[PDB]
Amino acid sequence: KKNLGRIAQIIGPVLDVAFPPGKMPNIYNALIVKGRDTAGQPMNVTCEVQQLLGNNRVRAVAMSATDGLTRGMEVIDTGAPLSVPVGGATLGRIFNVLGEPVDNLGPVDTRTTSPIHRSAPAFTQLDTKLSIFETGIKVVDLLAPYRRGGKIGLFGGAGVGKTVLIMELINNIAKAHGGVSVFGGVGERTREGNDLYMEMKESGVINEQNIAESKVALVYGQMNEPPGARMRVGLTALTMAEYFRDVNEQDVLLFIDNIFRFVQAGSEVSALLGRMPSAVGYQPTLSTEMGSLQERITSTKEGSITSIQAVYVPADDLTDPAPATTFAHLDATTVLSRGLAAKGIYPAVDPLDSTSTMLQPRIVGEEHYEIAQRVKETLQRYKELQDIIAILGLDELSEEDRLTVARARKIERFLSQPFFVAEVFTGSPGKYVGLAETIRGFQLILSGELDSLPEQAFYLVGNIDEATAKAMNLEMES
Amino acid sequence: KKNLGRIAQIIGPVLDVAFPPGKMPNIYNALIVKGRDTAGQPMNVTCEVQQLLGNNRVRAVAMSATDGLTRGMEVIDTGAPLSVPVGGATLGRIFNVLGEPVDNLGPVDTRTTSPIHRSAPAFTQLDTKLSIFETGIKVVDLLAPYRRGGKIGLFGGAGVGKTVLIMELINNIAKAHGGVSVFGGVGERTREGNDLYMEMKESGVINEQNIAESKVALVYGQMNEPPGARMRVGLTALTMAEYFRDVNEQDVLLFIDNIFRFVQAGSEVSALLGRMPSAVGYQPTLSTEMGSLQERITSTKEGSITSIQAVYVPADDLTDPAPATTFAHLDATTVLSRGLAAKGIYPAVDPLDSTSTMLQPRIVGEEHYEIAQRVKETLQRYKELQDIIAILGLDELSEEDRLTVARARKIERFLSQPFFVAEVFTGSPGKYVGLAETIRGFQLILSGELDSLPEQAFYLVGNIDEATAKAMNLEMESKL
Amino acid sequence: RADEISKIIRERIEGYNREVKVVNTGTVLQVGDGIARIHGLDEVMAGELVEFEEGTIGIALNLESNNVGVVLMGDGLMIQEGSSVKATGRIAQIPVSEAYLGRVINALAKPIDGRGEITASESRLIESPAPGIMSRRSVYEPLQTGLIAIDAMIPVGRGQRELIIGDRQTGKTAVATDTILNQQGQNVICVYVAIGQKASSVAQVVTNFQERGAMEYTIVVAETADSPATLQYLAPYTGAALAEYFMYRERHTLIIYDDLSKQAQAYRQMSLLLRRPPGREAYPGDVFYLHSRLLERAAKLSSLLGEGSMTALPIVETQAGDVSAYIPTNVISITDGQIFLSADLFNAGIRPAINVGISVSRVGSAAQIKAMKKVAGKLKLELAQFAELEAFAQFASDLDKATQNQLARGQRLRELLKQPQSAPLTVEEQVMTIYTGTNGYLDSLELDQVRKYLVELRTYVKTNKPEFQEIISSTKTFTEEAEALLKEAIQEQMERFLLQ
Amino acid sequence: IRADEISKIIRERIEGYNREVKVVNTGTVLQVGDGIARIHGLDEVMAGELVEFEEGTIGIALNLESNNVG
Amino acid sequence: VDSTASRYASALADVADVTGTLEATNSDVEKLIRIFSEEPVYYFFANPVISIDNKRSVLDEIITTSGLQPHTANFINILIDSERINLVKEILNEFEDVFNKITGTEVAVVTSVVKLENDHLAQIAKGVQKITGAKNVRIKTVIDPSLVAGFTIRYGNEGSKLVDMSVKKQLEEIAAQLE
Ligand SMILES: Nc1ncnc2c1ncn2[C@@H]1O[C@H](COP(=O)(O)OP(=O)(O)OP(=O)(O)O)[C@@H](O)[C@H]1O
Ligand SMILES: Nc1ncnc2c1ncn2[C@@H]1O[C@H](COP(=O)(O)OP(=O)(O)OP(=O)(O)O)[C@@H](O)[C@H]1O
Ligand SMILES: CC(C)C[C@@H]1NC(=O)[C@H](C)N(C)C(=O)CNC(=O)/C(=C/c2ccccc2)N(C)C1=O
Ligand SMILES: Nc1ncnc2c1ncn2[C@@H]1O[C@H](COP(=O)(O)OP(=O)(O)O)[C@@H](O)[C@H]1O
Repeated sequence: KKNLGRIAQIIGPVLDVAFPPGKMPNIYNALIVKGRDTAGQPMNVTCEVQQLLGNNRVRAVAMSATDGLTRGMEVIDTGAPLSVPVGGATLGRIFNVLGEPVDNLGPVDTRTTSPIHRSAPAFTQLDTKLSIFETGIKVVDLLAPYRRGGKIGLFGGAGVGKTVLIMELINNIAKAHGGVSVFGGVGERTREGNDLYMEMKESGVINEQNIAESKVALVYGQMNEPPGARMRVGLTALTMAEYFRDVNEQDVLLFIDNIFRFVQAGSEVSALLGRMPSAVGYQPTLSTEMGSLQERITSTKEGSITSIQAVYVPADDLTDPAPATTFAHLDATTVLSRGLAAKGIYPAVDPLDSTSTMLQPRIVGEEHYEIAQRVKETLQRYKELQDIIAILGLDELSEEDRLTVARARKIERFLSQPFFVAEVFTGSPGKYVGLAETIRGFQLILSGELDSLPEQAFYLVGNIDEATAKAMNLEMES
Repeated sequence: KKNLGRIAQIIGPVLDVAFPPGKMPNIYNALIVKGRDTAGQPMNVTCEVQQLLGNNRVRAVAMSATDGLTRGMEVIDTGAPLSVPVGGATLGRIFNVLGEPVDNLGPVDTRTTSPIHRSAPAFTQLDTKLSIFETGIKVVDLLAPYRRGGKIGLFGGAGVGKTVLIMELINNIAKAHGGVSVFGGVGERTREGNDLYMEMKESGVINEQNIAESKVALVYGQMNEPPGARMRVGLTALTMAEYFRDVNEQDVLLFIDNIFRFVQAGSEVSALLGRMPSAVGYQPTLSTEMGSLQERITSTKEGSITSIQAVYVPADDLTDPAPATTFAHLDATTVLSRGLAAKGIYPAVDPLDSTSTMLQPRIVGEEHYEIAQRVKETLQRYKELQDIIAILGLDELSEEDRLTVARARKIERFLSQPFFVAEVFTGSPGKYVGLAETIRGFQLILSGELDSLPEQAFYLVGNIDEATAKAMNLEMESKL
Repeated sequence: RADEISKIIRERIEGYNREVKVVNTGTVLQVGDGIARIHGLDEVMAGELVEFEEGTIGIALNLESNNVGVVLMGDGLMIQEGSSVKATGRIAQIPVSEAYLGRVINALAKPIDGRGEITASESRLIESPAPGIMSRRSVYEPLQTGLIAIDAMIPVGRGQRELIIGDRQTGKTAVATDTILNQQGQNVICVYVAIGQKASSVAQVVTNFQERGAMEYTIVVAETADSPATLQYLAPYTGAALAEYFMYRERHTLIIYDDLSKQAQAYRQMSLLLRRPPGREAYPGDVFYLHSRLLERAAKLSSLLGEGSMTALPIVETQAGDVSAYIPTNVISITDGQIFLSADLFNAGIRPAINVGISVSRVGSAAQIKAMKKVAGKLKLELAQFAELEAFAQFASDLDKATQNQLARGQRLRELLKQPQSAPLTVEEQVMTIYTGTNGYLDSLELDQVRKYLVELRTYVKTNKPEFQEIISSTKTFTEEAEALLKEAIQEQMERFLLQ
Repeated sequence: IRADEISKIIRERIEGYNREVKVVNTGTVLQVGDGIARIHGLDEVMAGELVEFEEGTIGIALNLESNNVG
Repeated sequence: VDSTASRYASALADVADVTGTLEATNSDVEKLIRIFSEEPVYYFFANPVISIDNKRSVLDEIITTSGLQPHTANFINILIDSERINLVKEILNEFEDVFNKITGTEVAVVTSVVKLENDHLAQIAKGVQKITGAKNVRIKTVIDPSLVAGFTIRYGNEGSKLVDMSVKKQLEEIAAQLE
């Protein structure tokens, strides 16, 4: 017999349940309220024990809606934490925060299931394999290279291009990805969810028939979900991905979009739970709540989880605590800017801010490293001269200053590249351009052989050859 | 003593002890908690009653570490505020918050003791003399003439040079001062205190050979100590110096460093005691705390306590409440600016922000006043012009505009000086510069005699003949 | 031999059956996220470890009137409400011995490398008093970092605190790692405490150390972002005690806290979970005491105490260069000088991005030798004044020749201080570099040939003349004889660089 | 864990509860620290009225609370 | 303990002490405990929707029928007056401890595998009195079959301190081997 208890408090997701004097549930145990909606029994109302408030009663947060729960509902204790289906049954399906298939298809097999609460992998089981990875995004391949096996962050505000950027990365990588991917949406648009699902179907990844072979598993908690859900859907996707890694010995991708809603859901839950608030509104346990998520994502000696996590930066403030604590955990960050996004230089990556840890010669080659340092130098010098030119104009600068400013204009426009997934907004066919052409093109721009070309020749092109061809067109149109 | 209390709540250095019904300690009285050393022997931890809080319970701040002190322990009620040994038994000796010797020497002669918490002198008791003394620093002795028998102030962030400035001032004033100096170390680094002590030994101030021949007494409230010691070491050293001025009726030097750490400790202890937090985090009892220090520190008819104390300024913001509060009590104030410190001009006394109350014609002489006013005028013209130049260019200024710019840069150089203790930092030897030499040099540099010398010849020079000789050296170095 | 060792174990068992003692045990009341209010337990100390039903250690911090606020050193999952918890009778003791050399360990001194337990007999407390005024002496030895900038202008000495403060990806971890790795021939004990950092980052660090050779004399006190707040809070103090064991026994030590802001963040978290009042910006009031109690234990002990040392080089992070923040100003107040690393200087090419204008060293020439002091006593003030002279002479159109030559020499000086990653410079190379720079020899050749000429000159003195290194090593003074040798060599190499 | 409830006042009320009688003639000092003192009794004291502590310390009755005079 | 329950309980105990009627009040407190255990009683007396007048009137009838010490009836009227009536059960709990600490009759709880004789009871009573210094020792008897073979006694103002030897032996001898 699972011990049975009643409910005492209901204040939103917070549910205080009274349990028999002897046998109380432990922390993070799945509580299932019986529930009584219109016609029948909605047993789906699922909680997790968060605290123990003395006098044989505990505090729970609801992964579902709470409206309609009256005092006196019977509650069972599962005895084990929340466990979700893992393995090959999950491939090609959409799940929940609860692991219930909302894919409008058959049920999922509960042979092998994994709890959402698992300790981080040990220190002996990690690896130190420094590994490069090209994306075809020029700025990503040059000024902040991405690390195979390590976490990557799309730091940006709202409406700047994190979703388009991550979708472009998905198209570039997860298609030819030899492993098995897991896409988890922690608090994003149901529209984006449906759009990604439709593309995964029509592109053939989620095979309509033969759902046994899809190499992709979706786990979605949208923005209309209660905070108890939007705080654990990330853990759900994480357990599926780490099952793939630890058991099936494969490399796994994990595009999370976006973990700031994880943090925000945590804050909304903690204010309800009654903890003293940390910096201005966030939970006290923000660093540990974030790290418990992050440190389970790192690659291990069997498989590798190369996760690409968009992060929403509030009010375009990098000083806010959730960016301030995510910047630490991520391996390579890519800072988007609303300014560049408005000036049209897409993708809106801030070149100097987006600093990787892999941009080291021992990893990337001396030529790559040297051209990256020279681009960073010249963009820094232009960033300095911006204050002067704002008031004065480029006319008042020295010969070398005006040289560096012209080169920096050409550089910051050549960094721009049209994407395949933005082809509906730009109308221009996206270009894929890797490192062999990236380094060469930038070598040329910083050598100054192409100094005769205008600026608009480098705007929205993939190769330096396409830039030169556009220049020849700009001189054909007299 | 007879009424024994019981430890009831220990939250860090903020303790709660209950007493028998009608025998309760008084506010500011001292309590001795019969602690336990790790080996089973007692380890006596002193406290001081802060707040009688009802039901025979009092909240006392522990002047020592609270770890290891279980609940229900024994506590006594001594019946007095924290008393400290005063008189000649303090000369040459390093102390604690409680007046204990910590230089590992003989135990002090307890015989004369005087309780820390005492009142300020009355209004009839104030000495109203107005006179400046010579400190040997150019910018000080010209623009912020310190007031002999008053209260001076050193404001600035960390690393800008107020501890080195206070060491320079100690060096210049301590031995020339015919009386006794006192140094209260409040919230400062242990290696700072040790270096000061080793310098006071090597310089022969304490005269270790014959103790009770020293002219110095040392109280150190270091930063490793709990908030109680950092609160009360200032008042300890003040009670010692107040005895020195009261009955030994001699001039005293009372260097304090750092004085901000006292208000720091009050702010740390406030919220846990039960007070509601005020603005940015300081205690509600901030103005009266600073009063209970400063107004106790004053010069009277009998003795004169000259107090050169250094105020830390958090993040160089003079709007911060504790620096804002000290300003009202400090007669002569000097503000260190990170610009001057970072550019390499040392000492980094920001001249236009630094003000004294002594810089008045009848007191400093008309020549000294006029030259101080002209220096401040040229520097203010320079700073009001500097950003316009930074945007426009330098050519487009008038003759007098470019002239005053050059002279003000040269004056900004000449207000620098090599310090006697800053040898390890500069490399040059320190120069004592007299007031006559300063006034003369600034008169010359302002009139434009030296209006062709290199500005760099005015950098780290004591006198003005040294600046001329350094111009000669650079002129020959260019010719080679 | 399975039975004979079991025979000794049984011979112990017949003598180890029960010990009589009044174990103070109480009932658990509230269990939430690492904090457990406990009933009973009225004769427990402050900071005394309790052991729960699960085996979970705690620390009795808040001895309230009714209950005992206890922080868990781990998870509170299996701790059942109402289950009993026993007090231990100790206050944060850690085992310590020489075996820790090379062993990455947890904050509880548990080997996370899996190479077996540590043979540690003697135990030292986690929290200890700081060395008194007479239990120290003035810092006079230098602690070589290998970097020309830190080793010349803002020196660090054996027994000095020195803060590495800066932004993200500005080289703070690299500065600390190079300062550690330069110690391979100076015989000091290294400690690298990692507070709330990536497990992968720690793995990279221990790999770098193990393959470069810096593990014969290094320990790694690491716990990651997953670890509990109280472990992230106890890691620096445990590293300090581990270092201080050596420090008292006539050793020189070097401890790095990378980083401290994560420790203060964990301590803020546990303070706010104990419902203590939050001060300014959710940090408690006693965070200054938190950092100062840890930092004031790095000192240079006197001759009577064996003249042991412990140089602490903590690392903090400022966000967007906001030094005005609470913990940045606290640490720049407590430490003995600071080294500011700027992303501006980083992007602009100046690597390592030491911003010496707002960097200081509160020991001065006493953290150098006589040779480096003779060659670079005035260099910091002259370089700051030249930073002004070069920053101000962008407004004037035409300059007089003296200022123009000073400006060119300052630019040569700025090209000298560039140091690559994982490259230490010895004291001989540092002295000869500062000499050949400051004395105006590089005033002729261009800013880009400066560095290659420097490399060629040091290679030249190494191949040709050993007595220069012999002098600066054995005598440690830039004598007239050593300067004569050096000037001969500089002239020869300048001619060779010309003809080539 | 309430102010004004000192477990001696409850004793005095247990003795003299019979009906709630005017107690303005008297007044006792419950809690005193950092320049203020919570005072029992004084049920007819005005706001701003000088209240004179024994030993000679004048005070002013600023905020009259439920059962205690701050 | 600073809890309002403990405050009121200590006040009532000091009243009974200065009268000399400590046991007479203690009996009435044993009676009031088993009064307020019945849920309609405590609920009627605690819920604020119920008029203070008829609250006190039912209180008067309970005073008359049950029979209470004068000051204890006065005090339950005080609770109804001052609205600590939610803390009634807690006050009747804390009164036991404040009475024990007034009297020196410290309660020590022994739990063995079975019941024990008066000889062992007097032995543990003498032990407790010699190690604590309490003027009296009253022993609670509770059975605990989870122990293997031994006796376990707790004592203290709360049951904090404790010596025990049944299974502690097994744990200490398995730990020194599985170290
Ligand atoms: N490569 C691109 N070309 C043109 N426009 C782009 C590109 N990338 C992003 N954008 C602009 O960015 C806007 C939305 O970007 P996106 O949704 O990717 O970021 P986001 O709004 O932060 O994502 P989310 O809100 O889902 O977190 C669109 O209006 C689009 O015009
Ligand atoms: N002396 C140097 N020369 C060249 N490059 C350097 C030097 N020091 C550091 N770097 C570069 O700086 C980058 C970041 O260094 P580091 O990891 O030390 O910064 P960090 O402060 O630790 O960053 P975080 O804030 O993420 O901890 C490295 O990729 C390294 O290549
Ligand atoms: C009018 C809507 C908001 C009804 C609420 N529903 C919710 O807010 C959502 C659906 N949640 C979290 C619930 O399940 C109910 N709890 C509440 O938060 C609320 C919040 C609420 C606060 C104040 C006024 C109305 C509602 N319930 C009362 C609700 O039933
Ligand atoms: N007169 C001076 N000349 C050169 N450097 C100085 C001078 N005064 C202070 N400094 C510099 O200030 C640094 C330490 O500042 P310090 O005085 O300790 O700050 P604080 O006064 O806030 O304690 C020293 O390293 C030293 O280089």
